[PDB]
Amino acid sequence: RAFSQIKDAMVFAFNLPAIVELGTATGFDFELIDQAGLGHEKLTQARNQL
Amino acid sequence: WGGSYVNDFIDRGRVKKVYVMSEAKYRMLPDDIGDWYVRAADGQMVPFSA
Repeated sequence: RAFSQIKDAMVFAFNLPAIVELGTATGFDFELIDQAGLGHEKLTQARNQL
Repeated sequence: WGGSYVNDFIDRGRVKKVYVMSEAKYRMLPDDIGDWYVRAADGQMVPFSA
């Protein structure tokens, strides 16, 4: 919090997880694939859609 | 007459090869080896049969 109220500089703080090198939050990790042609941009449009 | 691959262009975001070689029609019988000449140091274009 104390670091919110700071100029253009996102400053987080957080406590590491039990087993540093291992599967974090219950969250998910997803990866969107270019699966063909479509350049960087198409995929950015692509990404921003979802 | 024996192809050669200069180096790597990029197709549609997938690094792929690049080769210089003779159009088929200028490499099919020994007598064609008479088409190629070769800049000497005097700029004079000289031909293999020489």
